[PDB]
Amino acid sequence: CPLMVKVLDAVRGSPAINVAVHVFRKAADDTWEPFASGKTSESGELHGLTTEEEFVEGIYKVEIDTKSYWKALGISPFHEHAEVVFTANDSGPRRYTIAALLSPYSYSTTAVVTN
Amino acid sequence: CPLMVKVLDAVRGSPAINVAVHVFRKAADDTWEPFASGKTSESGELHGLTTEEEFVEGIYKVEIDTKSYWKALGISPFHEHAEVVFTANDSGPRRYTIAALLSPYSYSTTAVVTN
Amino acid sequence: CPLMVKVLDAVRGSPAINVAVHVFRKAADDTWEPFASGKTSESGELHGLTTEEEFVEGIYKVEIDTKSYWKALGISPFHEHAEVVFTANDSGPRRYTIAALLSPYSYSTTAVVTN
Amino acid sequence: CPLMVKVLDAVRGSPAINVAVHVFRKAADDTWEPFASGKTSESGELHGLTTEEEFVEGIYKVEIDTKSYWKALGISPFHEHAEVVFTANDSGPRRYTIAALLSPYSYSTTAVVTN
Ligand SMILES: O=C(O)c1cc(-c2ccc(F)cc2F)ccc1O
Ligand SMILES: O=C(O)c1cc(-c2ccc(F)cc2F)ccc1O
Ligand SMILES: [Ca+2]
Ligand SMILES: [Ca+2]
Ligand SMILES: [Ca+2]
Ligand SMILES: [Ca+2]
Repeated sequence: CPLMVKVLDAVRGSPAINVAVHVFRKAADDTWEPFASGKTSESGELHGLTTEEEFVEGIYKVEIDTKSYWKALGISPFHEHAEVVFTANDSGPRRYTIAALLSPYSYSTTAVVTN
Repeated sequence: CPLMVKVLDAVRGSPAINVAVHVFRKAADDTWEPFASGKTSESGELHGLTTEEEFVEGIYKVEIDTKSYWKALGISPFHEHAEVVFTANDSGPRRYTIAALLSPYSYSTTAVVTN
Repeated sequence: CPLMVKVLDAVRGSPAINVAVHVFRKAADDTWEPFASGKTSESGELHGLTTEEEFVEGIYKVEIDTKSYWKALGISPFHEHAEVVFTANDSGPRRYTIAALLSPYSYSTTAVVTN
Repeated sequence: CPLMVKVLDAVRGSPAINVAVHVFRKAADDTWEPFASGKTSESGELHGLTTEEEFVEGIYKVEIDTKSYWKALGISPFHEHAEVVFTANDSGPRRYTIAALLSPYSYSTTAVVTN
């Protein structure tokens, strides 16, 4: 699968499980159309978001519902969500992993692009 | 100064200078109203975005134009921008520092909220 | 395997491959004795460092040779290495993943502890 | 002030106050000589560690006592400390800011080097 998401919890030192993730693609009219979504597994990973045929070049937005994650744990969060926006460009075979590390008042995200 | 933004460059180990920052506020009709904008200084800091009177309760979006930053350095970056979304002043006025650390394929953001 | 290391490159958006990793355990005389070592694979992962029988409770040090990594890429690094020091404590079945995200002037590390 | 340290708490979104910081310098006999130490202030900043005259070229180690910080907050953290090791002033005197962002199972560190 060409697009995978991984979410970690920096407070409990664990995968962030059951985190809702929504993927949008930028449309011609510059609005965000829903493209794919899911929830992270017990490993904190979300697989099977899309397929190679559907994942074309374009501008994508990945919204991670961090606020619901923290509220389910009884921990007070700062952000409404974590939003990752990027251009996917074919430059040879590419697989994208979007990884996020979450704290109540901070998040880090990084992209791992492999052949 | 109720809202301040600080941006660092993890590649060169320096302040990220002249980074454009745009602040939006969610309006009654659920759209993003432009609220304030500016550029980081030579210290990587952006002061004077707003005032105590203007910075009311609401949902705010801080969009840091990381892509233009890297491209001005001749680097093709992964993200379009770094976007921080949060509810402000829900329990009275606070002072918010939004700090961002930038790499071409990664960023971290953190919030410092003081009374 | 009870202890795994994963290293990512925030500049190129990729696994950090062929990164030397050394594990030390704190000895009775408070000196660091060599315990295990290896190099990250093409996925940026180092498996097979130790076994369940050998990985007892104690204070461990994980040294990641970030400086050699950056020098092999022709990129100017700040740190001599990335060093992660922690106490491993049996509290039920535990597997430890030490993950590191590298930039020339910054690194992040996090621990993922799972059952 | 050639060497400054700043520490933030990613859980509470605040400066990490009263964090002990110890600086060592690698000696001729390849041991770590104690060089300077202090505690972060109410702003999370530690100033006045050393002087321009005392901060000569060398390999330095900044050990941030994160464990005592979390334990004073009643939290059992993963790391013993956060340790930053770097060669300083190799091409003349520089000003170094060592910034650290803390979570119970994670930390990030970054260096800001200015002339
Ligand atoms: O920016 C982040 O979200 C991040 C992600 C990782 C990470 C990435 C991929 C993976 F398979 C495991 C990880 F811990 C490791 C460190 C890190 O800061
Ligand atoms: O998440 C981030 O954006 C981040 C921020 C800092 C940091 C905090 C305070 C400061 F004055 C400068 C900084 F880089 C240090 C590390 C880091 O990952
Ligand atoms: Ca193209
Ligand atoms: Ca209110
Ligand atoms: Ca025990
Ligand atoms: Ca010299």
